[PDB]
Amino acid sequence: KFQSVFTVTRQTHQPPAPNSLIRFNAVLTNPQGDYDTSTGKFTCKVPGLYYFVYHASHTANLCVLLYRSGVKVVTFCGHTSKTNQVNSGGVLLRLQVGEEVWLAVNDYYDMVGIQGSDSVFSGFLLFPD
Amino acid sequence: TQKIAFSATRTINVPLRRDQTIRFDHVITNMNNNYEPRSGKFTCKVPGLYYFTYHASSRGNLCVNLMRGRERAQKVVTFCDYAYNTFQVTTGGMVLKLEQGENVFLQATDKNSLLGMEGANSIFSGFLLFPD
Amino acid sequence: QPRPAFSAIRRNPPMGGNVVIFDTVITNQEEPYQNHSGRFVCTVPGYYYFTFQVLSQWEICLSIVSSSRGQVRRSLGFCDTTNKGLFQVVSGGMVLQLQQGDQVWVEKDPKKGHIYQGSEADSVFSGFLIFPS
Ligand SMILES: [Ca+2]
Repeated sequence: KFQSVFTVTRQTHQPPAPNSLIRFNAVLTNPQGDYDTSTGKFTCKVPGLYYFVYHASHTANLCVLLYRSGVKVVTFCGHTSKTNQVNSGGVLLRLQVGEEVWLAVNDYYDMVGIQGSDSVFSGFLLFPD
Repeated sequence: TQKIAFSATRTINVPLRRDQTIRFDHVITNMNNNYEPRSGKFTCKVPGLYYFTYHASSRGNLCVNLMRGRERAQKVVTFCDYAYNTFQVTTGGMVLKLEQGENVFLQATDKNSLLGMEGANSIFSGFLLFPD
Repeated sequence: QPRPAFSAIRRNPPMGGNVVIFDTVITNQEEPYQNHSGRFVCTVPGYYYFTFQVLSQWEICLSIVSSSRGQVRRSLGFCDTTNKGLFQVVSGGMVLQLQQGDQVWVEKDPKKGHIYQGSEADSVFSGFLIFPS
C-alpha cells in the first residue's frame, strides 16, 4: 500500500540475548509486511514521517534502544527486582526509502514478563512524502 | 498539505525546579518548526487535533503537568510515577484539540527526578492528527 | 474527512465490573468514546492506535479488548506488580484494524485491578484513527 502500519509482539519466555537486536516474532497487524519477523527489522517502503512506540514487560533490569539505519536514536531503561513493570519508549522519525528501524537491548536485556504482561512494538506512517 | 511533527529530548544537565517549563533542548524531528527547543513549548500554527506524548527516565519520584493555553497556560492533567532507590522510565500522553496560537508543554513539579542523558533518555513528542 | 480521536481520564468513575471507565473526556472528536461505559465505538473502518497510561499503587494488569459483531476479542496484557503502595504507571498500546460497529475498551484483571482514585495524578485512555480502510 501507500500507507504503513504494524504492531508486533514478542511471544517467547526466553529474553533476548544481551547486546542484541530485539526480535518480535508474532504479528497482530502488519499489512504491508514492513516489519520483517525473520530479521526483527522494519524496512521503509513508503517514505515519510513515522511514529514508533513500544511497551516491554520485564521482571529484571531492561534497557530498550531504538536504532535507525545503524544509529542509536533513543534509550530507555527500567529497573526492577522480581516484580513486573513496563518499559515504554517512542519517537517520531522522518524516513527515506530503504531505511531500517529496530529495537535492541544492552547489558540490561530482561523481557520476561509475568503471565499476563506482554511486549509490543508498533510503528505507523503519519505523513506521506 | 500540513505535515507537523516534533520529537525532542532533554540533554541539559541541570535540575528541574517546581513549576518550571521542562525544556527538551535536543531536537530529533521538528517538521514545520512549530516546536521551540529553547523553551520546550509547542505552539499551534495550524489549528486542529494533536497527539502529545513523552517518556521520562528518572531516578526517583517524578510528577509532570501537561499544560495548554495561550497567554495564560492551564493544566490538562498531571502524571505521577514513583521510584524508591531505583531507575524508571515513565510515560504520559494526550489527544488535544488545538486552536491557533495555543501552546502545549510539560511543567515540572515538586517531584522533579528526571534524567536527560545518553543511555537514559527523556523525550517529548507531538504530531498533528487532523487539521481543523 | 474523518477525524475520530479521543482522550479520556479518570476523576469520578462508576466502579463495578472489570471494564475500566474513563469518565472525564478531555477530547472526543466525533464522539467515538462513551464516557458512561468506557467503550470506544468505531464508525469509520480503518486502522486505529489505542494506548493507556494508568496509575496504580499496588498490583494492576490491564488489557485493551475489542468486540466485533458482539463477539469479544481478548488481547495483550500489561502489568505492574511492584506492590509497594507507591505510584506506578502501567502503560500499553497497539494498532487495531476495526470494522464499523466494533468496540474497544480497557479491562482489568479482577485479581490485580487496583487503580488510583484521587486528585494527585491521572490515568488516561486515548485513541485515534491512523487511516481509513
Ligand atoms: Ca515507577
